[PDB]
Amino acid sequence: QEQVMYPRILFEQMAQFRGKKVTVVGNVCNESLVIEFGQHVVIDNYRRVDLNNTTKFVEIRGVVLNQNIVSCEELTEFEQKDPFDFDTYSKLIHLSQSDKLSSLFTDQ
Amino acid sequence: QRIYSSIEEIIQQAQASEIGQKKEFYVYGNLVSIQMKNKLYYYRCTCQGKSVLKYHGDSFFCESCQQFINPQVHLMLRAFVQDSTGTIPVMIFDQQSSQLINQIDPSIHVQEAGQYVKNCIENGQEEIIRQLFSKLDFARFIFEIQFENKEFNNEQEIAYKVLKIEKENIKEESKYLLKKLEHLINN
Amino acid sequence: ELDIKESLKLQMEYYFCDTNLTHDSYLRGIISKSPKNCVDIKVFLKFNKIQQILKSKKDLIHLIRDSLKESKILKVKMDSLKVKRRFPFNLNCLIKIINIPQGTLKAEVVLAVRHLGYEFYCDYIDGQAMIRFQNSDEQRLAIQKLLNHNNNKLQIEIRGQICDVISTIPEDEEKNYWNYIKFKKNEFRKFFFMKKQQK
Amino acid sequence: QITVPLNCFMINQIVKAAKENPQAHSGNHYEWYGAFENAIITAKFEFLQSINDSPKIMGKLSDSTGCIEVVIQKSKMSDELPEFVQAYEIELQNNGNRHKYVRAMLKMRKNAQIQLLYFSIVNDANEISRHGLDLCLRYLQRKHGIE
Amino acid sequence: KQMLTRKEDLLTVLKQISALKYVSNLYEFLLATEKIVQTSELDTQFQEFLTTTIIASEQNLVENYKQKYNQPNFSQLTIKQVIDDSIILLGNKQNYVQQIGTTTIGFYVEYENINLSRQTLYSSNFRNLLNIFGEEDFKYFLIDFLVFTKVEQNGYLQVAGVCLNQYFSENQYIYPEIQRSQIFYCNHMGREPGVFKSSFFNYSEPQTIIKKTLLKEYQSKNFSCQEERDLFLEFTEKIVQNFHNINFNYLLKKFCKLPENYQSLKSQVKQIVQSENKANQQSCENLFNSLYDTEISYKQITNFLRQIIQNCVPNQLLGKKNFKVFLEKLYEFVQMKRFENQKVLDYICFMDVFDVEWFVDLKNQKFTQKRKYISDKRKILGDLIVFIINKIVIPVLRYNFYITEKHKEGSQIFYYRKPIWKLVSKLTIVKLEEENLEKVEEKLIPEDSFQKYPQGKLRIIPKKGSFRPIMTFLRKDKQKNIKLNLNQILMDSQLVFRNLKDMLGQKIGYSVFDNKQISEKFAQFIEKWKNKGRPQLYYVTLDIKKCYDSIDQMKLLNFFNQSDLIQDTYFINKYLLFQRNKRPLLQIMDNINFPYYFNLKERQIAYSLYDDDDQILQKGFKEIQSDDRPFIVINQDKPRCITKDIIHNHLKHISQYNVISFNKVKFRQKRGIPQGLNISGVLCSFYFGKLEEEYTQFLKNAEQVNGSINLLMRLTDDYLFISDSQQNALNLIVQLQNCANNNGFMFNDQKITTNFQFPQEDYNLEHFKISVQNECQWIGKSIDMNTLEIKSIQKQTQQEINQTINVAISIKNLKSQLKNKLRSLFLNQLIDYFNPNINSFEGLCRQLYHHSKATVMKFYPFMTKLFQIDLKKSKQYSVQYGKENTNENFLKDILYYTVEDVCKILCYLQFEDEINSNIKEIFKNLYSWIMWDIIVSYLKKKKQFKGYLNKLLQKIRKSRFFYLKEGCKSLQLILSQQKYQLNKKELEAIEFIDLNNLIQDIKTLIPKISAK
Amino acid sequence: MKLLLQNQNIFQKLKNTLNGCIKKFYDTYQDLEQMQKFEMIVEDKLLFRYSCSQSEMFSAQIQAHYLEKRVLQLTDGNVKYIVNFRDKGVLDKANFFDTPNNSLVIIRQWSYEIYYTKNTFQINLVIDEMRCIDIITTIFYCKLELDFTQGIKGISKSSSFSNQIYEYSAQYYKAIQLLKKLLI
RNA sequence: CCCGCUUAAUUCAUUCAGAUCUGUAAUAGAACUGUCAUUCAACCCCAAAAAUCUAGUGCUGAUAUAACCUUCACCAAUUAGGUUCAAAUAAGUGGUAAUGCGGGACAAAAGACUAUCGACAUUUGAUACACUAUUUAUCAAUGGAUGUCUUAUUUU
DNA sequence: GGGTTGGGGTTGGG
Ligand SMILES: [Zn+2]
Repeated sequence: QEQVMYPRILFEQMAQFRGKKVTVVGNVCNESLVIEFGQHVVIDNYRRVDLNNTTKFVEIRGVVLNQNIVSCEELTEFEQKDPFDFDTYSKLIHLSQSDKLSSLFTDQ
Repeated sequence: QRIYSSIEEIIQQAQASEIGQKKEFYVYGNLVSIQMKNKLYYYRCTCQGKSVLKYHGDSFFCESCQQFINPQVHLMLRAFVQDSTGTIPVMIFDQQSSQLINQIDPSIHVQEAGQYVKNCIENGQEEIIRQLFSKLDFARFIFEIQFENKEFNNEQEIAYKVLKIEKENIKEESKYLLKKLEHLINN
Repeated sequence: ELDIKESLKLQMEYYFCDTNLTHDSYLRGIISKSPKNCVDIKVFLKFNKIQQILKSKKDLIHLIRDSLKESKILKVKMDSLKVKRRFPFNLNCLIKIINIPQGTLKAEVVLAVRHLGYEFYCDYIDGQAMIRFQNSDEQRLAIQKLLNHNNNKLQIEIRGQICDVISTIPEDEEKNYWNYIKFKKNEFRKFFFMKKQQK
Repeated sequence: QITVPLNCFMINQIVKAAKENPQAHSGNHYEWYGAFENAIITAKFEFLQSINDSPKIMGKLSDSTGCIEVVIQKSKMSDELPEFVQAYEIELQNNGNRHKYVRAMLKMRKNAQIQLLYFSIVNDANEISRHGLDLCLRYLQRKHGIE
Repeated sequence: KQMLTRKEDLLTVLKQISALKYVSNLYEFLLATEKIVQTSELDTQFQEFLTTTIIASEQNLVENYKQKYNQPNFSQLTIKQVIDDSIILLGNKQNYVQQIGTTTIGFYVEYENINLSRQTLYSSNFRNLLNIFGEEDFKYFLIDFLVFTKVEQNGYLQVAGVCLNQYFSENQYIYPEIQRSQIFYCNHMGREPGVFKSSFFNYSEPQTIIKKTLLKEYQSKNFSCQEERDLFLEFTEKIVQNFHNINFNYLLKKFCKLPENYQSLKSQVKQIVQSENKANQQSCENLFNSLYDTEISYKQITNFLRQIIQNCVPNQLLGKKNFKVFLEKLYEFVQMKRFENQKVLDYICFMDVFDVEWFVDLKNQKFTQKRKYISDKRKILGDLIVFIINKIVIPVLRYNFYITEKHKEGSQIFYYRKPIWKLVSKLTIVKLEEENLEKVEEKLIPEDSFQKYPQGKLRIIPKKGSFRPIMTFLRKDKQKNIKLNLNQILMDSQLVFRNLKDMLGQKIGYSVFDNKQISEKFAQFIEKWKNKGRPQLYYVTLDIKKCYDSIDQMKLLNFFNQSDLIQDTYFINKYLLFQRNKRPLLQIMDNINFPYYFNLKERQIAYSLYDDDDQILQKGFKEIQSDDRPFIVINQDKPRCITKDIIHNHLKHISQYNVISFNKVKFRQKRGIPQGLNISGVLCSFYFGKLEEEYTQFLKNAEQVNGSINLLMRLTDDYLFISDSQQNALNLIVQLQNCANNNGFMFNDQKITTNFQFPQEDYNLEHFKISVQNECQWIGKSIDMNTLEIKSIQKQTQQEINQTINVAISIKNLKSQLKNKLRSLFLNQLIDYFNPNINSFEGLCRQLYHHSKATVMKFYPFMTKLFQIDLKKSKQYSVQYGKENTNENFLKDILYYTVEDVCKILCYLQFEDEINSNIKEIFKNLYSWIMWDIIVSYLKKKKQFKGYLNKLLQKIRKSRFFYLKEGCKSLQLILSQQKYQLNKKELEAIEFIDLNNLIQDIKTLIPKISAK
Repeated sequence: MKLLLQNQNIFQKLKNTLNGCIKKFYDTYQDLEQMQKFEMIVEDKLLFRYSCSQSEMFSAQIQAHYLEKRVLQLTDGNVKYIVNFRDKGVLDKANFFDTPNNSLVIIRQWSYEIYYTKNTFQINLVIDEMRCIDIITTIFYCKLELDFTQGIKGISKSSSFSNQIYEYSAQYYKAIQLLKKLLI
């Protein structure tokens, strides 16, 4: 119907795009939704308290602003009772960026 | 630490084995389609009674012990362990099957399983057992699958058996796939 | 002998005539209680004067059988043992249970005590169960277990509940209960008198 | 006829190429380094209230690459819903309409819609990395099996 | 009334079953749901497939399948994919026809076997049907409905739905069983009399070792307290000690003693064994008769058992009266036939529980709950009785005696002393090791066969002047991995040979195998005989002697290798069949399932891969029906393969290296094939059909060369040749004797039961002994050479009839058992030769008369056994028949209803459907009257029936007479209404009714019927 | 199901038909007019087509077909065969239920055909009539096979691994030896 | 016909296998020891019937030329004589069981019992416990039940 | 560590 692409990137690659539709995932930072990645934290637009209580992990689809701030268009949470691995996720993202496999995730 | 292998490698290394070889592997499969056209249990004494003297009127008397025994029910299921590579028909014995039945319904005890199944069947309540077995479809697990290249009625045949049925852990399966794919790209 | 068998048949006919078994009616019991009115000869040997004709029981059996085949009032066939005629020729302790669940049937309370194994008479009314015995020894023999010494409390199990009981009823109540058993026992008498008077 | 894990963009490209080049074998099987019929995918399932559709209940699987539209089925003798979707309705009513990722096995044939055979709710982000890695691995396995 | 019709439509029959709410053909279902319209076009083939296919449904579902106009029905899928989706929709349910020979795994269904009905589901008709339905409705039509598709003139095949064979299917106590069958065939004999050395009387012998060897009785679950266990152990020790004080020699000498001249017989047998040269022959007959004339009578062994029990078991163990009753019933236990037996209730229900003194109760229920006490103590008394019998009476008989039945006596039982039977065994070994058997050393047998096939065993049945051997192959070698007896190994070859047998009726000889074929041949011959004008007839009868031992293995294997009726490869398919029984349609209580109408039978068949005209590859079955009534077939997923080479190997083995054991010494045949194998019955007929075909060329053309009819039939042994020209019979005897001389067999006893006489010198037939009779007495039949009508031969005395009936009565389901027994005992042999083409009307009446007179005597023991139990104590029958004289009403009910059913079946057998109904009614009443007259006249003299039942039976018979007369009196008016035109058979029926004057009474007919 | 196809003893059928082929061949061509013998040996033209009898009707399961090189692959438990078929009519006549692959066929009639090739002979196998009897889907892992489209190497391969293949390869070699010795 | 007691003595024979002894012309005789057996015993072919049997009659006016009834063992077959929808007196055949001792007075139309028993005895319904052909208990209803005497003599 | 499927019933021809 309507193809709204939303690739995934690491934290450093956020500084490489500087404005584009992407999807980034992170764990909530406990004290205007704000979540820590990986120690570097990122800030967002969603109402921090508005999300459900049990949810500990989040993934957002939206456009990245200048840096460290991202407007969230799509918000996903789940009660992840297990420690979210990160290095495997970074490997998966890098393989998505690989030339040998780029023809699978995104067009061109 | 263990070394895993998919269903394709198992089926391959099984169809290239001579009579008398046994082997075990570990798979990140999932179980499906517990068959039900056979009988779902058998009888056995406590002292490893090979043959149990059958009687009428539900009387029972073992021979490896030679005392009037309360008959014991060991339920044995048959199902299919599959993956993103293949499928294999396996047989599940008393302990594993009881573990499964208990995981799907914690009310029934790991030792009450066979009696529960037999009473439901003989009473005339199979629909409940059918739905209970249906609730296990596509349940992810970690299997220890054993295969043996035996021969029955002078006919060569391969048989697969399941030894350990454990809950799954995505954090390790992910690392397994990652290291395998790294090896695959590196060559 | 020939004369012996003749006299035997004659005496058996004189004592077999239904007129004798009617005026005396002695052999009437043997005739009736017989299977098919065919009495045996083993009852003839117990006679008094028949032995006087004796002057090997089967020998005398066959002799009487011959003396009867020569006769016609009686009958004998197949030289059998039995004989028959050829004509019909007809013509100080009692206690009380209490605290019973009200409305409970008589069966429960009566069987819980019949477990004793000895008879008794019980009258149930809402809790009050007046029980009486016919033997005095059974009271002391039964109180050894019905009065459970584990608790030393007079308790009986009925319908899933504990019920109390007393070991001795008052003496004035005992005399009144004796007079009440007389009332009901003499009530049988007035019943039967009315039954005799209705006509 | 074996299951293959892939993402929404791959479904879109496959169906596009199938509808563009009908000069293939006259069989319902698609063609992606082989003849596949089933698919496995983890994605954001959410209902799609269509217009006057009694037997079918259109769905949708958003994802970080594209977006597809699946169809569910319902029992004929009793106009109710399957188990795996009734559980999802219950869980969505509980949390207050917060759509979660699910892992779905679905059968796709050509010149017809894409049914959804089964799905299960997921509550662990490692499933996402597992699915991506499964996709890449099986793709490489099929490609090097073609050569 | 609800008679039996000869033609029925499956649609009509299905409408009667109450479980099915809606049944119809597929065409009307498609017109109802508006999937098509009569204004549309359909080719003739597809429209006929829509008209004949029948569908059924347990709920009225025409509404749910109504045409929804939301989307047109354009299908892009195949048929396999739709069927796969349906089977997936089924899920875990495990009984559906479209699910045979396949397994569902996940969302993928796989096929693993040969369901021969898939051809029907994946044909073009079902493709067009899917086009008509559309997928989303086809997927559920294959589940909600039962679809039978006609594939044969009347036979339907079920291709989708629930399997019909699924409609054909708190606890209590069950007393043990007395293993009587253990007493019969024991060939052992020890030095000193008694019981086996393995019995508990002789085990290593202290009550402790007794507890050790009686570990099955000392710890039963019926003994309340350990006190009772020890109390009973004491009695067992006293039993053992009393047993060790018996000298069996004196006991055997007292009651059942050897003959006075036993030493003479021992010397004669030893002499016959010693002499290497062949001894005399008639002396051997006299010796066998002198040996068989030494059987112990029933009273003699009964006294023996009573006397051995009286001083072996304490009196109070059972009670003073219980012991007496037990000793009294022991006789009945002795004199029962082979397949009869006693139940523990027979003893229990006549014993008392409060007579056993050593019983005890933990709770004192002897007064509170007396009934529960009686139950709990019966559960012990029954085990006591089973112990006594199965541990004292059975081993003593099995050890000291040999118990078996005579050849001609039937099922009666005979007891022989042990030494006498050892002598008979020796003499038989001698008389048998000279002709065909011979001893053998396991050296000569090849080891491949030795490890493949199992062995057999030998039994001997005493015969008038000789013996009768029997070979049994039931054993299997547990060791060496042989899990099937020899018959179970030859089953497949037997299937192939049955397929062969279906072709020997007219191709390579003159063989018959069943009464249907014989009756058909007789019908044809009677037709030709009536055509020619009923000339005089002659016949001849003769039979081979020991056929199975007269066939040469070489000629048999040669005839096998060079036959073309036996293909090279066969496939075996297994299926199952629902056929129509004899229950008439119940004109329309609301609980009538399938088994009320259909009989289930599981069958197998072997077909050939050729393009045979039977086209079994399409259907999967081969059923030859006798009427136009439907039947359903469903295939199964159990195919096999058989090859001519494997059958060749089996034949070579069983014809060369067949070794059988006896008394732990082995024997092996020298010529012939072993009788006792499933395969031999057809092999003998084939081998002899070849030979007789070689020598009977003149019969092939003697029907037109000179115009002479002649029938020649043969079972496995017996010949029968009816003809019109004596010269043909003479030529037949000459050719048969010539063939016998040429091939090495001879006819039994040289007894030729002919009809004429002739000089036996002009044909070198002096050694035969012709016997002249005027009625063909073939196998249990009496063909009358003046009217050529057939009927059976019945016994004449109550004893001869009783010798072959085994009563077995159980209080559980009397009502069904007795009715079925009467139904069978009537329809056993009468059903085949009741053909209206063979016999005339009077012939049929006479046949029914004599057969009923025989079957009443056959049934009588069942009634006398029924009266031995009072039913008033059983609520199940007293609630339904009353509390006084319940047996009388019960017996009257079962008699009446079975006689009515039999009359209906006879009317079904005699007439067609086109006949008027009043004729059928008159003949039904006539047969009912005949049967009831026989019954009443046979029972009016007995004692158990004399009082009150005879009144009921007389009333019923008088009623049947009145109804017959009334029907016969109204038929005249109904016919004189002129609305009906009579065919020839109805005119014949009318002629028979008016000739015998059935208006007044039956007096004119009984002379023509009771005359023998 | 594996045993049902196993019991057919296909190798006996192949041996008998091969025997009949060579027998009738050197029976019908004993003229030995060397001019006609040179005329007969032409490349890519069938020298002799022997139809099979009616007793050699075996069944098998189709595992893979190829329409351009008209190749068929069948199997039965242990062994699998690679053969040819005459034309597309062979397929279209046998009423397949769904598809050529994964279906149980019975061969009503097949035939041997002899070709002359480079420096040697070659004997092929051609299936002429089939019929689909049922569908079966059970991947059989056949250890060994024989190819009737690769000359002698197609059969002699895996000869050591089974007695029956050994005997059939021996008979095939004897047949081609007699063939090349008769005409040449 | 019912009830209680009782019913006897050495071997009629010793298959198969093993180990001893005695004389020999091939045999014989003496005495001893182990013992159902592939843990199981049951022959096969073909053909006939098959309700989960509380579910089923035109529940039945006929042919005194008919149907019943009559015998001291018992039963099952053969002949004589009576009766009018049921009642009592016979005669030839064939088979089966047979030690002895002891008992077999209510027979009844009532009368008398104030003897008895709320512990009498039936009959029904209800409730328990049982059921494969149980010999019970309590309640209600009901009135009769029991032991003795009178119409009575071992030629019984 | 399991595995045709063990039956129940017993008439009449051979
Ligand atoms: Zn044990």
